Amino acid sequence: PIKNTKVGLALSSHPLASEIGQKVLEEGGNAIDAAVAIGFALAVVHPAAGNIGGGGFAVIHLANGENVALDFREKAPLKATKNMFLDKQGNVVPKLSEDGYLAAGVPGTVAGMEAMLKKYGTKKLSQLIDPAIKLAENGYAISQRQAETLKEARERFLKYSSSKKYFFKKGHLDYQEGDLFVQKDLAKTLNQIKTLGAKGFYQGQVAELIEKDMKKNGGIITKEDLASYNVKWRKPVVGSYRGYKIISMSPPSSGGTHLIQILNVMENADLSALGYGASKNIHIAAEAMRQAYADRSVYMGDADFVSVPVDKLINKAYAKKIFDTIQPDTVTPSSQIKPGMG
Amino acid sequence: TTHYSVADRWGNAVSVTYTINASYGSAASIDGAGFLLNNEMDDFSIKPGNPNLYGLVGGDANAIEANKRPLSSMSPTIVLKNNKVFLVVGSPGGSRIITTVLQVISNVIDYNMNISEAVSAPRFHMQWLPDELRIEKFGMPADVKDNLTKMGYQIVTKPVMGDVNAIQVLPKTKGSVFYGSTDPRKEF
Repeated sequence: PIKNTKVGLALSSHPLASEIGQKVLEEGGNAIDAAVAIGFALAVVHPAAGNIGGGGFAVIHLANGENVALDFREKAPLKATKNMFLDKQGNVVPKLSEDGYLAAGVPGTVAGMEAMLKKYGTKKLSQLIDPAIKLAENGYAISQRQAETLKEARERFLKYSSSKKYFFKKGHLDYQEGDLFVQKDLAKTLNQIKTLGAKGFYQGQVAELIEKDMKKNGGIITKEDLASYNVKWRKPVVGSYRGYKIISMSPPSSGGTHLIQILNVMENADLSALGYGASKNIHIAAEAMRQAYADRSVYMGDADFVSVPVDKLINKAYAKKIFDTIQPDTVTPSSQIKPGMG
Repeated sequence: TTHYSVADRWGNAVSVTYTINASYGSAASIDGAGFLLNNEMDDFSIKPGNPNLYGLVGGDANAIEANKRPLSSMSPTIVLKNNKVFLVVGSPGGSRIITTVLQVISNVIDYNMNISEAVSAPRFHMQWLPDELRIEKFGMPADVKDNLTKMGYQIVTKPVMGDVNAIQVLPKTKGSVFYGSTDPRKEF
């Protein structure tokens, strides 16, 4: 593996972003400092996934023993409605939820980065964001993988004048491997955030740009949406597995809950006995997965709006019930699964 | 989606998964601002029983409402041993995130893999609907596949799942050693 015995590690899917996070550690920043620098770096160098136009979660273990979760997940706009993606006849409008301006929730990433920095960081945002800004203004080399993913997204980009301007070379030509990709408008936006903090994204000129481009293009995100965007510091979901404490993301993610649920079921077997890749072990895990995902489809959503029985789903007694239905050499077909098992 | 993991000398750990959902989000950017818009709305159930981009289904609980946050599968996770940081782990992959992350954790805990081994090891996936056992190329030999098919799994080989960036922390006489793995898969 990668190794460090002094300042720790900051690891991402892009070497430029990892290097930026690692430097923050080398220069005396803490884990939250490095994570903020990485979150902005990846918004520049990994635009397939890294972002300021999306959202996410952070699970944090603090030096003092505290465990916290940060929800900076996108919100449905104020104008969002239950059937907004359906037609007259109550049928799904193909790609309405996937391609273009109506598919977007109110972005949370910038608020999320500032929130964690203000509460737990030690370095100024102004400094942590400079490496991202430099990469946007000066550019970076399109990688082999990026050339592939950009190629695949071509016909999607082509639908929107704004994306054709940002993600193609002149004449709407694909960036190729090794090309220098410069993002001047993105640097303008990051520079607003550098100077003004998150209000640089959620208010003022960038908010105006967002609101007016939404309206032009059939989206519904307004200045009111942006000014009302709120992160939420939430309790993580916590479980145990064979003497280890599991700390993961609670609603509005289902991930941490079902992670703990599935492991709870698996805990009833001595998996170590047969070892990695044994069909008997794969069967126990897969059956646990099967029940968890059935459960997910009925019980899971934003707990601010619906009742989510997290405590019941992570209860070891529930997991033991699941485990006891598992047959040595046959499955419970998915059609026979009952969410919650009654 | 993309996941990143950070751990420092003072004992803080930060595990972040964040996203614009699909590869390049909604594919639409904000004119004048230079950034792509998420298509996170597809993480809601847009019609009961309708499968989204990851084959995930829903009803009331994950219905769209004003201001509501769409249901996620993201699983940034920290594992503690004796209250000290042990693993910092997460992955992208929509519905596959939960199963990717649990397999990495199980590989370390149940099988005593180091973090590099834990991350590289082939991954399987069951998400109830579709009713299939998803595996990776070269990941399961004939003997295992035949035994699982006999139990009644429908096995399918599909593109590799996830892109785990994980840290393992181990105590040393003075301080700690930090071990890392990136994922040889790069899904996104």
